[PDB]
Amino acid sequence: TTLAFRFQGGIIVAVDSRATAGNWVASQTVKKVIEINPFLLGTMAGGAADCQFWETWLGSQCRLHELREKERISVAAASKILSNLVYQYKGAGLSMGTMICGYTRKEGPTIYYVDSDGTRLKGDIFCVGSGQTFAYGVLDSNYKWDLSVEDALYLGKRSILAAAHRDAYSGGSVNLYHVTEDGWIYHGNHDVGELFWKVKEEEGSFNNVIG
Amino acid sequence: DRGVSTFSPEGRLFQVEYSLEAIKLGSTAIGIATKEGVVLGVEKRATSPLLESDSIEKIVEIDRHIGCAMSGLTADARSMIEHARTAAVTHNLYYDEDINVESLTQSVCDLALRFGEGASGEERLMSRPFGVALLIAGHDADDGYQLFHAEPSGTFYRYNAKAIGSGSEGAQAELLNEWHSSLTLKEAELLVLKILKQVMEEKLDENNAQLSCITKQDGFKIYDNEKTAELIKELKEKEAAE
Amino acid sequence: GSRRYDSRTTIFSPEGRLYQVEYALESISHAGTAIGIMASDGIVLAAERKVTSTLLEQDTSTEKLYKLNDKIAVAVAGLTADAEILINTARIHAQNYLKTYNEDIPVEILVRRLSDIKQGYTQHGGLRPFGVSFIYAGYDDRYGYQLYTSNPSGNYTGWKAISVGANTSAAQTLLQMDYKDDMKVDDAIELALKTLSKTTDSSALTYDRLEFATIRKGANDGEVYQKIFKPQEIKDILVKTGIT
Amino acid sequence: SDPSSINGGIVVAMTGKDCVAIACDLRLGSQSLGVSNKFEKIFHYGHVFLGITGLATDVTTLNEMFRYKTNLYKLKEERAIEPETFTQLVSSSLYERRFGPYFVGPVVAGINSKSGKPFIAGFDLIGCIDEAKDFIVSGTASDQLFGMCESLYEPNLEPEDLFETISQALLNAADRDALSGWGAVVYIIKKDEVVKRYLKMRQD
Amino acid sequence: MTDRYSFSLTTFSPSGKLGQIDYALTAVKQGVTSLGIKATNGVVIATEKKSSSPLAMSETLSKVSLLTPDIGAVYSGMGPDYRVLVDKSRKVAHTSYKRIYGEYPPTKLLVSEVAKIMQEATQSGGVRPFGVSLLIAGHDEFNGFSLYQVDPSGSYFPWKATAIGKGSVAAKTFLEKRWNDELELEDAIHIALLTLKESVEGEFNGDTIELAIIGDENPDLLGYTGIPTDKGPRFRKLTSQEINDRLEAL
Amino acid sequence: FRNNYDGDTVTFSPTGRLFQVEYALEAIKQGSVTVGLRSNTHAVLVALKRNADELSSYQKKIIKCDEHMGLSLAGLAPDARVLSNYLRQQCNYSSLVFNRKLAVERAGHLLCDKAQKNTQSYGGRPYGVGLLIIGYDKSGAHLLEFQPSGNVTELYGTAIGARSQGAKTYLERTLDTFIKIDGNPDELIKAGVEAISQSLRDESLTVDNLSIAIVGKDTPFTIYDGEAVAKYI
Amino acid sequence: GYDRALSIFSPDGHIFQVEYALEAVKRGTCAVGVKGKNCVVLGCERRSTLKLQDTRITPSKVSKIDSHVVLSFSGLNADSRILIEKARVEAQSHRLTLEDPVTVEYLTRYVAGVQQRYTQSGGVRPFGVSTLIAGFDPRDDEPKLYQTEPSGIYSSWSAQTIGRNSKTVREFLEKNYDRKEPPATVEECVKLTVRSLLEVVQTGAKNIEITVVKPDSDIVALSSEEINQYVTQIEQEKQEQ
Amino acid sequence: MDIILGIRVQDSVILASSKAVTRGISVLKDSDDKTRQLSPHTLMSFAGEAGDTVQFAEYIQANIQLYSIREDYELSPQAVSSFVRQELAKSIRSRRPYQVNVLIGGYDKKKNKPELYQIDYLGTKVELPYGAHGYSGFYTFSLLDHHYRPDMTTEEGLDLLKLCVQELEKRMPMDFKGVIVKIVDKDGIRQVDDFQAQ
Ligand SMILES: *C(=O)[C@H]1NC[C@@](C)(O)[C@](O)([C@H](CC2CCCCC2)NC(=O)[C@H](Cc2ccc(OC)cc2)NC(=O)[C@H](CCO)NC(=O)CN2CCOCC2)O[C@@H]1C
Ligand SMILES: [Mg+2]
Ligand SMILES: [Mg+2]
Ligand SMILES: [Mg+2]
Repeated sequence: TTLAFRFQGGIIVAVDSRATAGNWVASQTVKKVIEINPFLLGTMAGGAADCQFWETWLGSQCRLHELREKERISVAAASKILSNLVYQYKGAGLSMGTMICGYTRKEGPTIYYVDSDGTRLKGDIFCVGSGQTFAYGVLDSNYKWDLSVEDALYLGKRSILAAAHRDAYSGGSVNLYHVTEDGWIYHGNHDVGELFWKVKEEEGSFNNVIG
Repeated sequence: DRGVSTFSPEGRLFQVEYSLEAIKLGSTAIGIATKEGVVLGVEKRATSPLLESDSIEKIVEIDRHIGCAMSGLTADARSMIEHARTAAVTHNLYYDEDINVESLTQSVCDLALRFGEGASGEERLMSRPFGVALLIAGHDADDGYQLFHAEPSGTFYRYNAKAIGSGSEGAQAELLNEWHSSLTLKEAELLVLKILKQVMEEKLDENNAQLSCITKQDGFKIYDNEKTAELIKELKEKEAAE
Repeated sequence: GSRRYDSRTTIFSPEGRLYQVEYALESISHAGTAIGIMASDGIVLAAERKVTSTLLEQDTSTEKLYKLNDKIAVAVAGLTADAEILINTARIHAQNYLKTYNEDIPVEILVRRLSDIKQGYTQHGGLRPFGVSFIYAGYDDRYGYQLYTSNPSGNYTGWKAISVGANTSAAQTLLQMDYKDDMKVDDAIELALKTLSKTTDSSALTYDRLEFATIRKGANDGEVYQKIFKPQEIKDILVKTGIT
Repeated sequence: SDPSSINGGIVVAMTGKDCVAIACDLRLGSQSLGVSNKFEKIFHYGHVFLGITGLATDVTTLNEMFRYKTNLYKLKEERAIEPETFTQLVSSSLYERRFGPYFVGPVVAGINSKSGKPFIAGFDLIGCIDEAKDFIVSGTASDQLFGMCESLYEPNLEPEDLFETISQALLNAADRDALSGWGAVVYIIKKDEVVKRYLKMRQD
Repeated sequence: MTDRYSFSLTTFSPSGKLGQIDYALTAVKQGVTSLGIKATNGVVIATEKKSSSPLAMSETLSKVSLLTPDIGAVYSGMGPDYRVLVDKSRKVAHTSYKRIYGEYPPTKLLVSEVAKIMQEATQSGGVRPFGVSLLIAGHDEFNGFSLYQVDPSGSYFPWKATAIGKGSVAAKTFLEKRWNDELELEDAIHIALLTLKESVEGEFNGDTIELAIIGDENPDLLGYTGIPTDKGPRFRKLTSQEINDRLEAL
Repeated sequence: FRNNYDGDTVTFSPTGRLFQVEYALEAIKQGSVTVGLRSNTHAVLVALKRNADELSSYQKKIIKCDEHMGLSLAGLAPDARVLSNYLRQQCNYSSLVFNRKLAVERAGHLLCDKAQKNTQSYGGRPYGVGLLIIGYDKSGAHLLEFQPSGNVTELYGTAIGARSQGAKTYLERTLDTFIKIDGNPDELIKAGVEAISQSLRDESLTVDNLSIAIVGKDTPFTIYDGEAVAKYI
Repeated sequence: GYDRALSIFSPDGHIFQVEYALEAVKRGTCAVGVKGKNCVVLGCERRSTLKLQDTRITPSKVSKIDSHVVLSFSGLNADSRILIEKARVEAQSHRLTLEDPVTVEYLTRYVAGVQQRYTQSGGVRPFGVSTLIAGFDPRDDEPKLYQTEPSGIYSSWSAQTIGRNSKTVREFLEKNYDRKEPPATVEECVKLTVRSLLEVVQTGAKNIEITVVKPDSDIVALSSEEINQYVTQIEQEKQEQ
Repeated sequence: MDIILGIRVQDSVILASSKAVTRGISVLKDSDDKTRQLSPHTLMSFAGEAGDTVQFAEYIQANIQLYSIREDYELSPQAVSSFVRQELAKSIRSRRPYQVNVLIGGYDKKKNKPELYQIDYLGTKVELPYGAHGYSGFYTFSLLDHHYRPDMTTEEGLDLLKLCVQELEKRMPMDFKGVIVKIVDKDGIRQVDDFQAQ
């Protein structure tokens, strides 16, 4: 379960930390965000290897663009390298759903959904993975453009927790990122183990569980 | 004529020797290695005053911890730099680490002898040697701060300091005396500027001469024209003192 | 090895000229003269047959005037065999353009591609250039009547009237003398013959030593016609212009 | 599935006294959905006519291809390709894609300019020539066309009589096939002039 | 190993000549005389069977060759060059025509195809031009009878009548006198035997002369009967016997 | 004479010589001196390294090819890189496929056949370097001398480069002494240093100048440079 | 097959084929480019050895690479077509993958890289062509002018000229172009270009074309009369003295 | 499938194209423009397989933009359609075909007449007064068969679409999130920005 949304205060990026092999839980302590450069984030959902290998390879290709053109790569052009790569492997069975989230002066704050089908879309709000629908549910019914950084961080966290709870194939912990003019800032790892009870008390929600 | 990969009676590759001659006609480049960093300086040498001088890029970044200066047929350097950058990034992709300055140099020198007309070995499709020498400079955890000279022969020496281009045999004799093991970065800066001034046709200012360095902390930084201008003014006042 | 026997057909002189191009131009200067003249209402192609006999069948004979399209023709000056190789790839480019776009090829486009092919034999491959110069007479609905010229160097230019092959200096002076922009096709035919008549290295200009083509837009249709004149029709037009 | 039954359409050709006719429907469909009522299936290269039924993309591509080939033919030979020769070109062209064929059922029709002899032929999709004197049929209602032609047709019909016979064959066959009709055109072909006629037929 | 001769061996000289093409014409000039005559209802091509040794069977060496049932070729110059050109000519008549249009190519086009191969040997890497000139005589439904000349350059021209080789200059002069546009095929076989008597030094009979005609269809030379449209080949080489009968009326 | 028959390696001279190969051989004599010698238990490489300036490094002359094999160079270093790289692969192919340490003898035959192909085909050039190969395989200590003509020779000791004849005359003399330095590595190296110092003239061998390698019974091919070699000066 | 090394080093360290390629450029008809404060101007001379041409269809000397970048050249005309086509394809390729038109430096750097490759590839001779490449970067108002030569070397110029008698007109520009105040107008920028050509062209109405490139893909070639005006004003500047 | 409509009137061609992009169970975007400008007077709308759709569109675009600079001239709508048909007809017999259907609406400045081409992924091309791709055609063709006239103004053309989109909003099972509407005429291409309630 991964999401990225755009608002007054830049971009919010939030991801779960669960790796599965069917109904086996492989890990609860996984990074699903690649920090490409101080102003570019990539999110990972789908085949674990496929995401990791090719988003690491994107990292290299972006660095090669800085050396060549003496200029930070655009989000548009970064998303389109991954997009064009993936498109060459179409039919072969690659599996990745990814958001390229970053700030350039030229573009402003920008999000690209790119998936292994070849689909490349600009937008303000994406949720990607088996948990996407659970996340959309909470996010779409609380989103405004005019949220505070603090409230937008919370909504992002609260929208991953939501999907961590219902979707059997999501959970572990929430990783939070904020993307501004000054780049990305990491807003920490939140173990669903302790987050759920702190939120249920404080928010008075999750009334369906006995606690 | 005769083969492009032919031996002279003195046991030397003609095309490689003739190549080193092209490199003597090139603009000067100097390197000085210290325990506080490595400094690269070049003579820009614009052919006309209408030529916008800071479009002359004869010092390039290879990675954050490696930069190189050139001298000779500078156009031949483009594909060498492309190979240096691709190699440094591709090393980073396969091992999650920075390529060693020495290993980077060894990869560039591996292009040098890939010339011929179908020479029985691999598939060296490149008509002639490169007409350009490189001063590759960098830092790594293993061997500290490093300066390397990469010739079109495929050999590459490590130097404490080295000049290439038109002024080199004059400049080299000067570095021989001036260099010691406990130079500061600041000293080596003044020293490069000083030796360029001596061996350049034109009077040395901040338009026809470019400085750069590589430090562990800050990586590889080309000095902008204002910073170099202040170091030329500093040099003149130290020379006018005694 | 082989290096000993390599002419090196694609190199520069110390002066910056291309040996093999220059010498090919020399080859073309000894070939029968070909003339293009563009009028307001059509284009004339005329050319002189270098060497003839009483016994050379003139009816089944085409050495200088070839149809590339239904809207484009060339006059040749140089090696006939080298010309047929290029004419044949030019005819194919024209059909590949018609198949792709369902429109007839614009004249400059075809001319550029043929000039591009020659240019290749000038920079890579180690083979001799084609000893061939073309006059292209064509119509399209963008520029109307167009007269181009191409040579072994791969270079092309457009013209109101032009000559290639033998005695071009002499021919170009005589056209520059009597050409006017308001000219009519029937005027152009007459100009084309007068010019050949005075640059010929032969006694008289007779019908059997001539090929002739006109690209007109017959006023009773609204479409472009190509006429490659038959022996009897060159013989007619020769008596009318007073050369008998 | 069956590339021969996606778009639908028919062609027939008939010989008469010093004349041939070739007719086709105008339907271009995508299964049940009719899409175009203007899609003509009968092309000409000089005085030689070619009808093509089947997958519509291939109909378009073969017409472009035989235009290309007959054009270069005329430039080199300095004359118009004759029916007999064009037949062989179609045959060899189809056989050349034996293991990836064009899903078509082509039909040649025209008069030999030298002999005056009316000529027709049809071909399977890999270029097996069928050269009957009487008539040639092709498309989704071939069966129907076979029974109309076999019953209606007699030899040595004058052009105006032939026109009735090929028109009644095509019409009455298309009105028994879901994938044919939506209009039709008939070419009557003689040594000198050629008359094209659009027919009035059921629009269902 | 490997053909490392990827560059032209025929290049323009400062005078604008192609050295190798001129030298090939010189080799064609040393060749034995061969000629061609076009009548109203046929064509005749003829040459001398210059036997290298009297022990050699001159019959086993076809200077005159069938290319298609209605086309024939003969040559002056280097016989090995001719032999491989006939081989390539017969096979290009099939691959570039008969396997596509299901009929034999017309004379001008087959000639066009021969010319092309000879041009490529003028320009392709690592080859010399062919050291022959060809005289090709043929018939096709739409162009009637024709006669073409093909040179080492690849150039070709159509002739009413011509000769190539040793005594071409004089053979051409003699054909100009005797040619008219009303000649019957027999009249032209007679003129060909006259013109070829001036070229031959020693014996002149059916066993030293090779002569073939393009004329009427020969149903008796077809091999099968029952298809009316097929009337047999127009090309016919004359027998040793047939030449001698026409020599006694010389 | 010589001017018309030295264009390329595909041309014999009228006396039956290959000049391009002899010219390549010449590049070796211009190279810095290196020595090899062996007992029954160990095999040594002593090489004199050569510096361009006092500001430059003394270029590395000894390359490791496997745990049990390596070689010193003299001539074009880039050619010793290509030939050592090919040896590394063959030592590697022997290990991976047959689980077998490549024999020094067979390493010799393989270098010979690689150098030879360049001497019989147009466009190529001979390798412009000489190599001394030391190994300890299943048949004990070995030393080889490689020549770009493709000639390889198993020896007790030898030397190649400039003034190499001094070290070679000394080994020719010391033969019965050093051959019997079994189970004593420090004494075989000393007799190696005392050999190479017979071919000096310019300078005395210093700390960052000398380069030594050893292989034997229970000693993996290991290269000693600098401070490490201070106890042999 | 053909991989013969045609560009090789001679004993004095010179590549004669690259040297001789420059000689073909000297022989080329002159071309000049001067960049103003807000514009760049390309001016190219037309020969007069053969005049009875069609000026509607004869290929003009300034080529559009994209809608915001142009390329004038001196040297072999046929060679220049191969560089232009390659540059025009890299323009579209760059838009497709970067979603942004080329910078003028990038397009120059590419053309320079192609010329370089043809100086150390078997079977090919260097391009007999130098280029001026001028235009404006996307959403940028700072004017750009760059030069490539057969060797493959490139660099930017306040103003520059290439081809026959470039020596003379470079001298002119070197004492008529102030870097402190570049031609502030489009008009006075076109004036300095025509002036610089009139040192070499020798009375040329129909022997001088001008093309003016402004920001945001605004490129226009001047007609005879428009240039013919600038000639008439410049010859009254001399005579009034 | 997605919605791809075109209708040619007196002096213009109008393309209308659904704004929905839907992977599986989630509508990912509700503002998608399923059209590329090929030349100043030629527009191409497209629907089909996830990746191929835009990859094909942007490839055609680049080729037409290249042709434009090289010849400094705009290809006829007929020429662009014939180029595009041929590209698809190759793709259909390649290892992995482009599964993309297109409408091309263009104004021919030489003929002074609008033109609408419908071309499926096989390379089937036809000129139509009105066209559609996917399930949409099952409703719109019989609708336009009734209400269409060849002499209609651009304004009438737009009412004729508003009638097609309402019918589709009524009877089709998919939420396609309304359409983006573009007009191609003598003056080039402009987007009707107020179709949300026109
Ligand atoms: C939110 O929606 C999350 N839902 C959880 C999860 C696990 O489904 C996943 O899509 C996650 C993506 C992350 C995982 C951590 C690394 C970064 C990517 N995917 C997996 O954890 C992945 C599941 C998966 C397997 C196979 C396929 O099709 C091939 C798709 C998804 N797990 C793995 O790949 C396991 C890793 C641990 O064993 N390995 C394999 O499946 C090995 N086989 C892979 C296929 O090829 C054969 C070998 O996270 C989203 C965001
Ligand atoms: Mg769960
Ligand atoms: Mg029906
Ligand atoms: Mg119905």
